[PDB]
Amino acid sequence: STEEFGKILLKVNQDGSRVLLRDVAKIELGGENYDIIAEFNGQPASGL
Amino acid sequence: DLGKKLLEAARAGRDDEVRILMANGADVNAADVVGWTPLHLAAYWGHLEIVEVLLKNGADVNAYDTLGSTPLHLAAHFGHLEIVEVLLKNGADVNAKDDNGITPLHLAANRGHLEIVEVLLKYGADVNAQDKFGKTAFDISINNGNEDLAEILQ
Repeated sequence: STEEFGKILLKVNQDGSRVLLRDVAKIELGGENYDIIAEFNGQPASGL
Repeated sequence: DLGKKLLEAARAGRDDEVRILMANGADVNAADVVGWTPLHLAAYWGHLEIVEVLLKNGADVNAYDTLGSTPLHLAAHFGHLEIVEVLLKNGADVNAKDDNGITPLHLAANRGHLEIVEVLLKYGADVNAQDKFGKTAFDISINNGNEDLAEILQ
């Protein structure tokens, strides 16, 4: 889950506070590659 | 080998066979290799109808395995709301700490079972309760980034 990746502990500061991955990055499910996008009769679509 | 058949029946969810083995007088606190009673297995796999039958024939509700985990730990961890109530109503230790200092609230908070967390708190579940790492059920909610859970524990 994105929630599990978000709370990955990058480091703990000297004052006790801790830097999670969600503090330095946005966590979402997204394509391996965003180059390829298809439309069927001008309507958002995928295909094989 | 009668209390051993009860363990297998309790896990399988065979409501009838448990009552049949109970009539013949099988050990209700018959523990397996890892120290799980029939009540443990029923709580984990979520056989509420069996949990009621076991507790009615005096199944040790505060029975703990070889790592100090009780049926309430399992019930609260795997989101078995009905079983958590039935356990607590039959005098289950809500502040029960395992070998790691983890309580049913810690497990309920971790998996984000918001309903069960409220039921534990209702029966006097210690919110300030820490584990071996000095982490409360609220420290879990902030790290998990749970909005709904964090508001309940403050």
